[PDB]
Amino acid sequence: ADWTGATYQDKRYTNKYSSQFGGGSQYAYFHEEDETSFQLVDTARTQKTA
Amino acid sequence: MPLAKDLLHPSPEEEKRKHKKKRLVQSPNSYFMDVKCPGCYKITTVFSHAQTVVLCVGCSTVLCQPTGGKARLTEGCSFRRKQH
Amino acid sequence: VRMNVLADALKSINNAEKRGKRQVLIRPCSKVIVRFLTVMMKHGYIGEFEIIDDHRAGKIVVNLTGRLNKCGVISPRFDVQLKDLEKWQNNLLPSRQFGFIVLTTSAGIMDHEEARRKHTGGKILGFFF
Amino acid sequence: GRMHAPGKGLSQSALPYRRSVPTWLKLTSDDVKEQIYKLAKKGLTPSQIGVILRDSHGVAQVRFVTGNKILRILKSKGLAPDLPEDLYHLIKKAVAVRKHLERNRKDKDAKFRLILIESRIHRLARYYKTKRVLPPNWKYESSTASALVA
Amino acid sequence: VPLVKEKPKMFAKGTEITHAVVIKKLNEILQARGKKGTDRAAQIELLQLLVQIASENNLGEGVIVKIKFNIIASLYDYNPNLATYMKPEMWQKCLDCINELMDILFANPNIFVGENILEESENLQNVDQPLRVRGCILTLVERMDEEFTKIMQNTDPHSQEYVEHLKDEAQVCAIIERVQRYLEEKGTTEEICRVYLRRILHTYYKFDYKAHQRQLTPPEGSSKSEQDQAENEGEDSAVLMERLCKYIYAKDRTDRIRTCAILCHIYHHALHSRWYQARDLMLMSHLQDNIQHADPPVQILYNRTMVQLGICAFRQGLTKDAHNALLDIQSSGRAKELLGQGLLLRSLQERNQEQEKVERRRQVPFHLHINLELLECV
Amino acid sequence: SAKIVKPNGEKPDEFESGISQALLELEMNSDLKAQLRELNITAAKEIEVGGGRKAIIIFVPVPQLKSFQKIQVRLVRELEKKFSGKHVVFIAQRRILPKPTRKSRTKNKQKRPRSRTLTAVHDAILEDLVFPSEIVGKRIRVKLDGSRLIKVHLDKAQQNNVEHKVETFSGVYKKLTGKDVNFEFPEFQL
Repeated sequence: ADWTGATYQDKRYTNKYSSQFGGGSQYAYFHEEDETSFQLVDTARTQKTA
Repeated sequence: MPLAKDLLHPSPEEEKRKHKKKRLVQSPNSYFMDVKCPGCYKITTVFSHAQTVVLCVGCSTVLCQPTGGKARLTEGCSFRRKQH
Repeated sequence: VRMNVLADALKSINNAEKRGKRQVLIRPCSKVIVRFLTVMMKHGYIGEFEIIDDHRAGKIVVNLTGRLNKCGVISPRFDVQLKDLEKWQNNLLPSRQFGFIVLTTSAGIMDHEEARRKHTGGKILGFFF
Repeated sequence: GRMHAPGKGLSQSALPYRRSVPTWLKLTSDDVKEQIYKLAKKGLTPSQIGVILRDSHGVAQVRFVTGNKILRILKSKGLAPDLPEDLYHLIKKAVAVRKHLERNRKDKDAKFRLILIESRIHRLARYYKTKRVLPPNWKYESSTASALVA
Repeated sequence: VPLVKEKPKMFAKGTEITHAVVIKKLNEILQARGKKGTDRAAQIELLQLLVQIASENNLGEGVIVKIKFNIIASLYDYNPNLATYMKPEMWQKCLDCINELMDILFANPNIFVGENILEESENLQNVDQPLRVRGCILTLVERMDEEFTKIMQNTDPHSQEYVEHLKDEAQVCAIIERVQRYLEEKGTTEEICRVYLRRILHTYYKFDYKAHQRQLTPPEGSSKSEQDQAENEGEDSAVLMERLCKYIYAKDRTDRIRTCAILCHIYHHALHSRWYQARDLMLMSHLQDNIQHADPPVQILYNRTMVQLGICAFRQGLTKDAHNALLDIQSSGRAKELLGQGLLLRSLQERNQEQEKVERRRQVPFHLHINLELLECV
Repeated sequence: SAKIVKPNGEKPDEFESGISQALLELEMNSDLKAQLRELNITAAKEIEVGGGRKAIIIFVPVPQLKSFQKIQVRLVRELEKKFSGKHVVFIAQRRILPKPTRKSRTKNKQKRPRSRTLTAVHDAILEDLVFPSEIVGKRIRVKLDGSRLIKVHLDKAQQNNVEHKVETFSGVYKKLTGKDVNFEFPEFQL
């Protein structure tokens, strides 16, 4: 499970884990909430050394 | 004033930083927001200046706090406008 | 309050023209102000003007030139009967030759020069020159 | 500006030009109505009602998801109160002032402020009563103030 | 002198303590909840003193249940920041108030409790009708598990305090069992499937040493007590897991609860060396294609289940299938993040503080970690 | 039907009948019928532009107008190809009233509502033509010849929905009112 999309960018591995029957959706969870609306309000004085 | 300035078409925020009823068209300076933290796993929608405590149905039972203007949220992100 | 809208309006465009400006903002937009400025535009004292729309009452913006010297209001609104006319226009105008007293009649809002050809008296509103 | 203070000030709400839905929303006209009726049972008065919808529910206002105001909806049922909350809140204040005034007769400041709030009732009453929203025989007195606020 | 200093008496000396006056006072206190200027310590004490007065006057158990619900809900509201944990002194008082609420609710089978009861349907007084109390034990226990999870995200993993707060996990597991039995008799199928998921969530990672001890002693010959047999009829964690999961698969209307249940079921088979069952459930699910669109906490559960499948294949000597299952996770260089066990310090330089504060809340507690050195060694 | 689905508008007329027949046919067809629910028109009309092209007009009873606004794009897309070579727009028809303050005689019949007034209708008509932009602003300019040109500031999203209809919408309004309008997209969006 790669939330960053970085691990499978190589076209050689895109089909390595494709099921012969086509992956059914009966056990697939679909998130209906648009996570693009959630902003962590950093009450912004958090700091790190240069 | 340079005494010749345009007033038909104003700058995006250098002549829309003015008071909201001194603009050409009256706009609010407030917005909604779509939330959905964890303490209460539901897609809630809340107004920016809450004015009242917004309750939660999860483990938590508080989300907001009404101050003297906008409203201090909490430890839950959930942000959008959207559009307005 | 803002008892009379038209009376507050003209003083802005009067003040603005003196300082040297060519765009203004006048509110809150009465229909009465529109037909006034229409007549005042034909003769040539001001240019084309843009009516901004709001639900509240609107706002109007004007483009103007130095041709105008002063437009005033006369309030409260007296009647004229086309023999009272000559007495009014003497006091209110710099000359017989030019200057335009405005008024409203049942035949609509117009200058005094037009009203005399329709045989219509009515209620006087303002003037300009 | 202010009608019994010398002050002047702006803090008025300003509505957008638009007025669609806007798009993003739910609870068809009918859904909003039953959402309201529950609140009025609990003693939430029309001003409070619109707040508690606007803050935590998806409405912008209940005038663009209905063709009526918040008050007219309640009035069509017959469940509206017999006097406006505006009048009620004036009378509600002035009784406590009169209590404090009986407990302390040397608070001339309170006595002064009572004259304002008193006269402001009578002016408001003369709006409604001419418009046939109150009986044309109703008056404001100490006795009628006591009973009508309870 | 001015009277001092009895705590401000909730009722005047001479108001008769009627059920309607207690509900009116409860609603006055509840209308004070969440307001910017109320003390929250006083709100809990004022509700506890209202319990004492309700028990001194036997004013109907429906009122006692309604005020206990409001106490537990005010104990969660004590912390105004949903992202911080509860203090231990308030946590214990919450577990106590939940046990006392369950004791009263088990004594009285006649009471119906739920979200689906409107406030206008609150039968608090009529003995001839089912008592209907608006309050949901499930959403309070789901919130108890969220507060426990936050304690175990904010205590240090290497301090003795972690072992102390882990003792309370047994009380949490017992409360969830009490609430399971109660909802099997009275609950809706959508509340039952949610409690079954919470009971699964505290059992799927625990290795059943009792089932293993029962396999290490075959019953060759010593005679003791039929009483020691009734306490040995403790239903196997495996049979309980299979029953609860099969009920979810047959009754669940949500693809989420089903997806969490199948992943916990596969993890529990994999933990118990039952590789064939864990493999055949994983393949039958087709989650490999679909998990990319599931929520990140379900992706963390899937990644932990895939590591546990690789470790299960390794324990069965299937070195090739173990290597294949672990290859993508370890070759990423991001295994700690993909498993929800922390952030890598080398990525701290590239992220927004708000995203970091959301990723920190998505971390699993340390007692749910799979050692990264064990993963890399395997 | 196909001829009596245009009442108060005169049932016979060739072009209007040929619209109705294939219109209701689509609604009756099983290809789409899960969002089409056997509504009818009340008239129709075809009007040109100075762009050298024709465009069709669809009137509705107006309480039914609301339901048309539901689908409105899918439906119009299908009928853009089915009646092709012309542009397609919905509009609504009102029974506009003279004033009792006097343009025709009153009998103290009723008050005259201010949604049944003239000016409110000419505002409402504009709202439908460019409905998917959800009009952001309105401005007007007045000419030295006493003419008026009506600027309309539209939303800066949903641009290409209206951008190939942009001129042809203006010619519609001309025929209904008698007025000249222009459409613009503004400098900035708030």
